[PDB]
Amino acid sequence: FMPPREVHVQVTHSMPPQKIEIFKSLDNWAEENILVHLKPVEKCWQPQDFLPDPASDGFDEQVRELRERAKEIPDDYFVVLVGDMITEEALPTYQTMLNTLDGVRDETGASPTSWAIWTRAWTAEENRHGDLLNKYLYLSGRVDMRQIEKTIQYLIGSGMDPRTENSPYLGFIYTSFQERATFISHGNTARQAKEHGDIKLAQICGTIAADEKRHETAYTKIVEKLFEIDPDGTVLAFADMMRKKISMPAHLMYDGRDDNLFDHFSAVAQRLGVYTAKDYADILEFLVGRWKVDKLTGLSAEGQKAQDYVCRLPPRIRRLEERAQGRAKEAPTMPFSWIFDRQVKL
Amino acid sequence: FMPPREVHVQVTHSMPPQKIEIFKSLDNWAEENILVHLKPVEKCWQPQDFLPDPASDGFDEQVRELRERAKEIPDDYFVVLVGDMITEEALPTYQTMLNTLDGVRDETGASPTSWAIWTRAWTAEENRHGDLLNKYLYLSGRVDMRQIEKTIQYLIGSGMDPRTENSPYLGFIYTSFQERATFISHGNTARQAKEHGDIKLAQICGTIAADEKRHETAYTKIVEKLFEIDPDGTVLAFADMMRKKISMPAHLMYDGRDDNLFDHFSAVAQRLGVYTAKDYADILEFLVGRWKVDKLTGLSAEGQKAQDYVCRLPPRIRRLEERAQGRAKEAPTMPFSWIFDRQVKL
Ligand SMILES: [Sr+2]
Ligand SMILES: [Sr+2]
Ligand SMILES: [Sr+2]
Ligand SMILES: [Sr+2]
Repeated sequence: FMPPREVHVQVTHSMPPQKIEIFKSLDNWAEENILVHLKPVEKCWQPQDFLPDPASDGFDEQVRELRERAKEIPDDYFVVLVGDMITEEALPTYQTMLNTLDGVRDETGASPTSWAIWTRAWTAEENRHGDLLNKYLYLSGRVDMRQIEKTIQYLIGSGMDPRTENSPYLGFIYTSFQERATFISHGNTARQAKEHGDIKLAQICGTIAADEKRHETAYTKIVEKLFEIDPDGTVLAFADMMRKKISMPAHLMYDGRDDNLFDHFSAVAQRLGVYTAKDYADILEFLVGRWKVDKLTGLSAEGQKAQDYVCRLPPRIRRLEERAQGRAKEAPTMPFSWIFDRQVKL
Repeated sequence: FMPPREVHVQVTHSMPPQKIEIFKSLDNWAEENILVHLKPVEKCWQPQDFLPDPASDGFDEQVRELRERAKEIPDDYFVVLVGDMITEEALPTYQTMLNTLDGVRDETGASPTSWAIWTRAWTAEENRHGDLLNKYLYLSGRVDMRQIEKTIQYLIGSGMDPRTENSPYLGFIYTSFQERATFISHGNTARQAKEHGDIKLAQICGTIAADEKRHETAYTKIVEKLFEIDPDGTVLAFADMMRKKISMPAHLMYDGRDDNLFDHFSAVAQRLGVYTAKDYADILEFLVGRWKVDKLTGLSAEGQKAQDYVCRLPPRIRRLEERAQGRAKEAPTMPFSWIFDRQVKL
């Protein structure tokens, strides 16, 4: 029952180690510039806001209306939706995954630093995506809660290696990308829920999309500041992430029945257009467009090489990973334990 | 709407910094001696095992029997139960809280080290206490899910400072105690559930108690090994935790209506005997008895002082915090937001 590890060696602390001060200093800055994309807790939605209300006479019809509506949502949609849920539910991983980042560490789990206060606060805002999506799935009864929960144990136990190497540079570039990635996914799970006739589910995806949107604003804004304080090394770390490929935080997914779980899940995301290869390019393309890496000047010989790599990459990815729709045309039908070994088109 | 921080200054890295090697070396040891108190995922229970089964014709009666049964459980019990659930739900915090501990860090979120593999794996086993206890509360409809969810946002956003100061010594002593603490709580929530006539809920606490039991076995076993490799400093760190008081991982609890949430919750835990001050002493007493700190010899002048402090402390706590039951006799009735501003005896 051997789960997956990743196939790359360990790389810890791959950043000039004095540079903990670039971030030490930016403490006040971050307070004024990131700690505002915080909605105060008292103004945030919570999951209860979208699920049947168990302390109302309405509870019964609400659960029943829920389940009826979910019958009209097809099995493939559910696979994708479950994928997302599990990713989201693996949250403790990502709080650790920001807390490995060197300059912007929490040091005591309650550190008064601006970075930490943001970390705790971001985590807190993300942790309710889990609750909501899970309670929703549990109620629909369209999916096998027990396998889904196991996959989660299997995921949290193995974490992920997104190859940030404790670098606040690399990290904040990664999240920037990954956060937009999830917003696009959740955006389409939403649209599509709507088109299948279940607005309440759309609204659930809709809202979650909308949180990530806010986080991507924050995260792009830390990387943007670093393109001013260190144009050389920030392109250098951005070119570094792109060679490495951005591997989504759930690549180690294991249900105990499938060695290509992630691969297979992703095939379905792709087929339904929830998160295609196409989309992948646009995220990089947006990021080059947004960070104005395009317009940077005075770079070292190694910096100039990194720029023209990153800039003319989206065109390339678009094509070679075009011909991976011409692989979703005549693709096999295959079971997923998450839906009781029923079978969706891969 | 200002939440609580803690009233003690920051103390990071308070352990002789070469000692990362004592733990680097103990890697093989830990593999043979801690990574066995791991139940392989495929053999673990998941939350679905204890809740109504939504993809079964049974679903409806099972939810209905659940809620009927929870009407027979009183409001005070639920406050305590909720306390626990929120504590458990704040999980991401504790993964971070082990990952600050110096010698035994995860360094990339997927570190092949034995300590890390145990950390991820412990985390994974604990994260289902959340799912389960939450789903159960949600279904009962006896409590206000939206406040409970907010408290959790308020908790995760502020973390905790249990005063371990990145010390694997201090940390592992702390968890050792705190893990026993939760086992005793969960134990009584269980017994009491049973006495109020709800076996299924008892079984839920029962199981969770049973996980913590295993974890305390593991954690006591790391501290016991340190009483062999460093008798001096491990008593010194144990006497250090006891002067500091062991402040449970939810002390910063905030619902947005109550500045003494934690105090007040705790009052109720106490009143029902779910986790008293009495209990507190027994955990220390058990720990002195189990670690044989009693029988240690050849300590420095500072070590000998630390021993006789820790040894004759349980007697003391027992008495002075005896007369805090004669404060639960004629105590006020007061509302909790978690139960719709209904009123339990504090
Ligand atoms: Sr959760
Ligand atoms: Sr099932
Ligand atoms: Sr029902
Ligand atoms: Sr409500």
